[PDB]
Amino acid sequence: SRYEHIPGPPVLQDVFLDWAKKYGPVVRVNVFHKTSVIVTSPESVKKFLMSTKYNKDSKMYRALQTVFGERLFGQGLVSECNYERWHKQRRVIDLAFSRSSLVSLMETFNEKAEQLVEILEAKADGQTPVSMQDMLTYTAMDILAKAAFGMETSMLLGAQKPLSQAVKLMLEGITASRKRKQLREVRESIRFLRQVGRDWVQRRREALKRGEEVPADILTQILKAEEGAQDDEGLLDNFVTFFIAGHETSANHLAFTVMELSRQPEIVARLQAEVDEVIGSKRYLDFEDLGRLQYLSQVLKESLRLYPPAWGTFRLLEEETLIDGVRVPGNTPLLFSTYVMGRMDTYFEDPLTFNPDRFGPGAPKPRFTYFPFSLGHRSCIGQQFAQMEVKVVMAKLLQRLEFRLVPGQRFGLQEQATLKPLDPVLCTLRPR
Ligand code: HEM
Ligand SMILES: Cc1ccccc1C1=NN(C(=O)c2ccncc2)C(C)(C)C1
Repeated sequence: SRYEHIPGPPVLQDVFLDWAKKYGPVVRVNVFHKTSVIVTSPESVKKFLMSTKYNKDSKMYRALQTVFGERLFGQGLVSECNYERWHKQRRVIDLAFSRSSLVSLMETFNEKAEQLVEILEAKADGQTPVSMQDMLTYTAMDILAKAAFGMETSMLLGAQKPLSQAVKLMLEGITASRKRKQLREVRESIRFLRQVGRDWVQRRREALKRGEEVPADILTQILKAEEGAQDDEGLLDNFVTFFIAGHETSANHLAFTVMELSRQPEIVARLQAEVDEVIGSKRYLDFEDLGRLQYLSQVLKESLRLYPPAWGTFRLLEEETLIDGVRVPGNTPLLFSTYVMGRMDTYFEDPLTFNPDRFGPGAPKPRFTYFPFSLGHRSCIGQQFAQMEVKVVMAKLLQRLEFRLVPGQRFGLQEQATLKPLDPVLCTLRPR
C-alpha cells in the first residue's frame, strides 16, 4: 500500500522496458521478493550510482549470497553491501587489475584464443554445426582459470565436464529461487564449486611453501585480503565470485556479439579489414595492437548497449526521496537497468538498429544512459580484463574464420542469472 501511489502496472527486462515507456522514469514493480522501483532517467543514474552515499540493497543481493541454503557468493566483492567491508577488499584486489598486472595476461589471452581458432578452423567445412555459445564459454572459462588462478582447466578439449555442469546448475539455481532433486542438483553444484576453491587454494599454499614458482594473480590478492582471517569462508566467497564472474558475462557478451554480427555482413567486412590492417598475419596481438582495433571497440560497445549480460544493479534508498517528481518512500530498492535505457528511443535514436558509429570519435558519448559495467564505486573491477580478453578472442576469430548462423537459430534472449542468447548460436564456419 505504501507504494500504491507510484506509477506502474495494475524476458522480464522486456516487460520492464514496456513499463518504463508506458509509465515513465519511476515505476513500481512487484516481481522480486520485495516491491522495487525502477529508475530510468540519466539524472537518477548519475545521482545514485555516482555517489558513495548510496550502497547496494542487501535484500536484493541475498540471492547471490546463499542459494537454497548453501553459501555461494557469500560476502565476496560483488555481494558484500556494506561500504566499509566492501572497500577493504576492493583496495587489496585492485592491485591485480593495474595496467602492469593486466598487460602480463596478454599471453594467456593469446594462447587460449589461438587454441579456440585452431579448433574451429578444423571444423570450417561450411556444414558442421558448431555451438558458438559452448565454444566461447569454454574459452572464457579456460582463460579465467589460468589467468586468475594459475590452473589449466582444458574445457576446450572436453575436460572438466562436471565442473561446467556445476556452473550451469548453479546459474539456473540463482534464477529458480529469485523440486526435490532440482534442489539436490543445485545444492551439490554449489558445494562442488566451493570444494574446487579449497582444492586450488591448498595447491597454491603447497607451491608457496617449498617456494615453487608462483606468479602473482587475482588469487594472490584474494588470499592477501584474508591475511589473518579466522577461517577460509571469506577466501572461498571470493574464489567462487571471481571463478564465476570472471567468465560468465564475458562468454555471454562474446556469444551475443557473434550472434548479432552473423546478420551484419558489412560491419563484419569492416572488422575483418581492420584486423588485416592492424595485426596482418601475426598470430599474436600485443597490448598496443588492442588500442588500434578502434572499430572493433565500437562494435563491442554497441553489442553491450543492446545485449548487456549484467542488465543492471540495485541501490537502497534509505530516506523518502522525490525522484523525477515521484515520492519514493524510504527503505526501497532502486533498480537501474542499462538494458531498458539502451532500448528507449528517448535515449538512443532508432534503438533497435545496431550502429557502431554511436561510439565513434566525435560522437557525443552517452551521458548516464549506458552502463554495461555499471558506474561509480561499485562498477566492474574486471572491466578492462574483460575488454582486453574479448577483443583478443574476437580479433582472432575475425582474422581466420567466416561464420553463418544456422537457419532456425534465434536472436532472442533468455535469463539465467545473466542475459544470454536463447539458442546456442549454432554456426557453420569457413576459413577466411
Ligand atoms: C563483459 C564482461 C563483464 C561484464 C559485462 C561485467 C559487468 C559487471 C557489472 C554490471 C557489475 C556491477 C554489478 C552490480 O552492481 O551488482 C560488475 C561488477 C563486478 N564484476 Fe564484472 N563484468 C564483466 C567481466 C568481469 C570480469 C572479467 C571479472 C573478473 C575477472 C568481473 C568481476 C566483477 C566483480 C568482482 C564485480 C564486483 C565489483 C565491486 O563491487 O567492487 N567482471 N561487473
Ligand atoms: C551482477 C548482475 C546483475 C544483473 C543480473 C545478473 C548479474 C550477475 N552477474 N553475475 C556474474 O557472475 C558477474 C558479476 C560481475 N561481473 C561479471 C559477472 C552473475 C552472478 C552470474 C549474475
